[PDB]
Amino acid sequence: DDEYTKLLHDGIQPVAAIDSNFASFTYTPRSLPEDDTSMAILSMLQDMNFINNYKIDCPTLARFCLMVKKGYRDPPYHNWMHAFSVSHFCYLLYKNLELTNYLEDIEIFALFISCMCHDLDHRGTNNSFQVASKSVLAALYSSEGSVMERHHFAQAIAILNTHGCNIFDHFSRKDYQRMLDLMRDIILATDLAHHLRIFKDLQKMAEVGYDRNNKQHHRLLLCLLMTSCDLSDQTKGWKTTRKIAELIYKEFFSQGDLEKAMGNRPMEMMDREKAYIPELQISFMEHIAMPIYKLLQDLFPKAAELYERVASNREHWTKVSHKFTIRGLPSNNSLDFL
Ligand SMILES: CC(C)Cn1c(=O)n(C)c(=O)c2nc[nH]c21
Ligand SMILES: [Mg+2]
Ligand SMILES: [Zn+2]
Repeated sequence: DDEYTKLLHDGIQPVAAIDSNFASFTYTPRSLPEDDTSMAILSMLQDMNFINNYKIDCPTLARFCLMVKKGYRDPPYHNWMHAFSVSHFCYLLYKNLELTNYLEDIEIFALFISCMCHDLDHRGTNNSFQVASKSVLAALYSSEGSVMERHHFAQAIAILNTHGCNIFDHFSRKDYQRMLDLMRDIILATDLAHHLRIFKDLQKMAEVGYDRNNKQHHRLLLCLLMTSCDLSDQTKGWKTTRKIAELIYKEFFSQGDLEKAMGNRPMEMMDREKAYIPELQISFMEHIAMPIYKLLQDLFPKAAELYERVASNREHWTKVSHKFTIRGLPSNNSLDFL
């Protein structure tokens, strides 16, 4: 409540005061201290003109931002700093790519709020684990698929439906229904099985050319953009790539350990006794990340540097892999580890 009081009564800090490089593809939002991130979200919403444009109520918006923040747990990767960094990449796409030539204002606003909300209440395990472990979330949503994503979305809606937090409640019935439908489509798009299912449709869009009058093209493009935000850690420097891999694998291997403990054999990527990080990272980059940024470049020539960073981070894993083989003796001069 004291954070609220300051967020409401102090004023929204100019977005340029956050960092000289804040609106650049090269800025690493993970550099921002966590206690500074809710005010940075208000600064970005202001700079995108959404607060004025949609006449969002200030007290309601401050409550909503804090509630969203408080709705993340602290697994190594799927925490509020990941949501905050995804949301920042949305802001980057807006500042560096002329989205307004492709998407409706309301679409762009929904993509940004969906980025804030898209992993709410994640417990550091994936859809497969929900099913295998017979979790309450699979009881609710296993028949439809995308279990966690449905739960993120439901969590977002629960926040809006909390007294004092409905940032859309003055909207017309038509616009409110549109915003919530968009949030559903965008947050369900973050299931990488969904991205893989629509991949051919994305390629076909890129090849024939984006048609702004085509409602299906809008929908495909929001999916690609949301994916591109959710994987944007791979578009920074090598120090970020390396640190994100440490967090992702800590989280995956915790899951693998639970799976072992219930008698299931984990995916190789989830088993700490089998996973070979360089090879796993290179596969993720070649098979998932680079094709996404290449499609982004195809649609938006000014996105080319993102695809180039991902390709360079990929080359970097090949360059360091040799270090994963123990040459000589360990530092302690001991083979006790054997
Ligand atoms: C978090 C996970 C579902 C997807 N994912 C990811 O987003 N990044 C950035 C990776 O490097 C990665 N490696 C495997 N999965 C990965
Ligand atoms: Mg997710
Ligand atoms: Zn995410």
